[PDB]
Amino acid sequence: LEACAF
Amino acid sequence: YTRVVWCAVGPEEQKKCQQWSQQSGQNVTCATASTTDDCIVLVLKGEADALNLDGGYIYTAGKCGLVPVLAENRKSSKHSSLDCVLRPTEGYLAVAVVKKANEGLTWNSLKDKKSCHTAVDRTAGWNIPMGLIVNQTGSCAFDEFFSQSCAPGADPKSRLCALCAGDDQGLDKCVPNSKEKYYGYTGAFRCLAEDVGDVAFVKNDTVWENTNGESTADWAKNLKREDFRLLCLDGTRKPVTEAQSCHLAVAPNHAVVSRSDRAAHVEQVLLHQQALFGKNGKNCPDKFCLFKSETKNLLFNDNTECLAKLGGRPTYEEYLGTEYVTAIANLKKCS
Ligand SMILES: *[C@@H]1O[C@H](CO)[C@@H](O[C@@H]2O[C@H](CO)[C@@H](O)[C@H](O)[C@H]2NC(C)=O)[C@H](O)[C@H]1NC(C)=O
Ligand SMILES: *[C@@H]1O[C@H](CO)[C@@H](O[C@@H]2O[C@H](CO)[C@@H](O)[C@H](O)[C@H]2NC(C)=O)[C@H](O)[C@H]1NC(C)=O
Ligand SMILES: *[C@@H]1O[C@H](CO)[C@@H](O)[C@H](O)[C@H]1NC(C)=O
Ligand SMILES: [Fe+3]
Ligand SMILES: [Zn+2]
Ligand SMILES: [Zn+2]
Repeated sequence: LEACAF
Repeated sequence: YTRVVWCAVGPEEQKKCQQWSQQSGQNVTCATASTTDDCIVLVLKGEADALNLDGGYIYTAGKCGLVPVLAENRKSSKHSSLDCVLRPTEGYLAVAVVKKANEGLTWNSLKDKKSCHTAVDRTAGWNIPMGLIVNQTGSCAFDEFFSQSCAPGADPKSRLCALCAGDDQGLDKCVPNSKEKYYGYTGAFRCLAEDVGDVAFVKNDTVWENTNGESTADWAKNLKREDFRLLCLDGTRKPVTEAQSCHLAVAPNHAVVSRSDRAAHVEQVLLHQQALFGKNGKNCPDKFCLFKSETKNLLFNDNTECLAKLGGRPTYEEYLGTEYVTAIANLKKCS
């Protein structure tokens, strides 16, 4: 449930 | 002021965007990408400014630092003297829709049936129903629940794309843009109307706007509301007049997102462009209607009355709400 997907 | 660069998802959106750009005297210009996640990347690169997003995509964008700017506001159920731009948004009702003639089907017998979804990662089409189904089955194996589906954006060779149909030529099967016949609220509801699926995950408005003459679209023009039922979570089936008591969730309205650094300007430009091209806008329907696209919900939902100002300069979490954020996070644990 953390970082940017890109 | 600077021009605002809109991002259009697929060629039908791009065609609309280009008519808007021409009508706005190039105050708005267009970038186009194949999918919503790609538009989101153009916006993170600064190669586009903004687009309007379902709440499942707002979560993707927001994790990457993009912020909500204005929200879609449709006609209110209850009276308000306030202008549309100031009237608080209400949230739409995610529902599960079946045919009345498919008598045995309820929420509790959906396993191994055929399903129609607006696209992977969208609220009513995916995050709400699959999150509920993963939780209730105690299994992340959501790709194997339905025997076949159309879930645009999923692997085209998988069962989750088996029912997708592509464009007029049968190209682009399952791509998550309006080229795919069953994409979006209207394409998932068409998937059910044509009995390609047993169940469509869409919102309540979808059923009303595509039945009883409200759409003249060839596939819809002759659909009767009474032929449809909603699946309630307690296992009962109801007429589509009962969505307020037979829905899967209430969803945050679709909203415009941008980089934080461009939000102020995007918001000012859009407030003006809807004064011109919005519902009763000075130049709609004469010249161009920003919130019309013959039912196809291109750039904005066709039922949008105006884009409304947000209360409390919300973050994307605040906008989506804490419960829905957690629901997505939990579902996303499966991937
Ligand atoms: C389900 O969606 C339909 C379509 O938006 C809603 O019906 C509309 O409600 C507005 C506001 O009451 C009316 O003035 C429109 O005429 C209705 N449209 C149509 C096509 O009938 C309906 O209220 C929604 N149901 C629930 C419980 O939210
Ligand atoms: C799926 O189940 C999870 C697990 O219970 C739900 O997440 C909980 O939601 C409540 C209220 O929003 C929180 O107070 C809990 O702390 C959450 N649990 C976890 C592990 O985060 C989630 O809402 C469900 N998904 C649905 C209903 O779509
Ligand atoms: C374009 O933007 C400029 C600068 O704000 C404004 O003066 C003009 O009225 C706008 N015209 C259209 C068609 O949007
Ligand atoms: Fe949505
Ligand atoms: Zn409810
Ligand atoms: Zn806040």
